[PDB]
Amino acid sequence: MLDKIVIANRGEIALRILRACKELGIKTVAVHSSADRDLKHVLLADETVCIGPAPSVKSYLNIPAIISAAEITGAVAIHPGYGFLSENANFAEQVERSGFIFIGPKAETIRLMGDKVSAIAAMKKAGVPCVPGSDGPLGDDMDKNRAIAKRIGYPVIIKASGGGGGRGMRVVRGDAELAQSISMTRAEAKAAFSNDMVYMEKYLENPRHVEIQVLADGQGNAIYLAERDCSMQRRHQKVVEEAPAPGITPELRRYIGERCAKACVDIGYRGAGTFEFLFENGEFYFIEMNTRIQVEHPVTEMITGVDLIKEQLRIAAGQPLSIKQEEVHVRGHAVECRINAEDPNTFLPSPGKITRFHAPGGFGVRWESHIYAGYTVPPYYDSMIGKLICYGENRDVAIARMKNALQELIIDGIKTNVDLQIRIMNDENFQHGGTNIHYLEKKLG
Ligand SMILES: Nc1ncc(C(=O)N(Cc2ccccc2)Cc2ccccc2)o1
Ligand SMILES: [Cl-]
Repeated sequence: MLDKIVIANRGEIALRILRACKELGIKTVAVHSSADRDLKHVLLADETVCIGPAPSVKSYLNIPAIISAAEITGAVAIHPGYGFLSENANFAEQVERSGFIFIGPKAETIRLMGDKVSAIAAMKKAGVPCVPGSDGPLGDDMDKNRAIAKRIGYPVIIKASGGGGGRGMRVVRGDAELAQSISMTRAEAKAAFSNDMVYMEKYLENPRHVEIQVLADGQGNAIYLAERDCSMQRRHQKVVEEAPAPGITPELRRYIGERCAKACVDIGYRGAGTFEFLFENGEFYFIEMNTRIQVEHPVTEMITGVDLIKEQLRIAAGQPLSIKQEEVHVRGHAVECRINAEDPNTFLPSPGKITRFHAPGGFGVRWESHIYAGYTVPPYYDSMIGKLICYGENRDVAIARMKNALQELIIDGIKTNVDLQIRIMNDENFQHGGTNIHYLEKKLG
């Protein structure tokens, strides 16, 4: 087992990782900004290192500082969590070049998945179903581009290769808008990603967002751990996630899961990863892969019993997966509600000091958060301050438990989305299940 690791993150995920480390007897180093001295996981860590002032650029994105902290403490590995540097291939490369273990895939794999065009080509080659599309970057020849659009059939969508997570894309419904749409997506991609490469896909009007969790070790084992529906979202920000995905049969699960695990083997994948699909009219279409552990991982843990962070750490130490595919069984149902410090009317971040706090409890209730009474939510970081995950023997029990748990949750002193989450749990279409990626925005409007 890894002797000591740096937790190169903050907030709830840093605490999640610290818990996994403690369970495994791994020493912890909490690197933190000067604004984050009183984070729960910082206070629980074996060693702490202040790596910079509040703004992320000089702390949680500060590569030299994070690597120096690993050097000075005698740490052997760095877990990037999610966000920040978790999908930064150059960081992963520098970490490994510096002699430390990066808890993630090989840097080349991170780079591959960060290049949406090359990722699609790799997945398509491996036998994973992808969205009908250009199968390559679009050039400047608008006769050729119209031809590609005709072949796919309108509506189409132009996406940035260096983009992802719903960012850097626009829908085109005919020839008249194609040139300008490509031109604009390209300009925006160059500005945001210093990469003006773009591609085309068939636009799917009302899909669900369904993603498959995988784990792969360095011994050649690769497994899938069912799926998550993350369709309840607002402006490419997930709000509620659940597992398994309603209406997905064990036969479909098996079909798509096996293809994802096959692709892992083909590409030499290692660690945790997520294959994102659009799911419409009973069909899966791969859009992108994430190499990090994600915010929504806990719902998968609840329905499979696999501790995904512990598996990450085991894999990095050179241990094989703790479970075989024939041992993975979907049992019950789990729902996650993200808890955000945000104003209900503007949806802008609402930082400040928490004056009263109470967490829910009971059977099937899991609360993932660093917050406590008297804790100040800083303005410098993301608005998500916690995750409430409820598990049941079925979806209706999970939802019932979530409603009860949301009613117990007290967070005074700041504005939160608890009321919104209660409305979602009480929503009759959500209660039916299978609502699409556009539902929440329509409901709110
Ligand atoms: N081929 C294709 N059709 C649609 C999409 C898409 O990626 N998105 C982005 C997205 C996916 C999942 C959750 C939230 C957003 C759907 C989309 C794209 C552009 C405008 C509205 C929705 O891709
Ligand atoms: Cl994530």
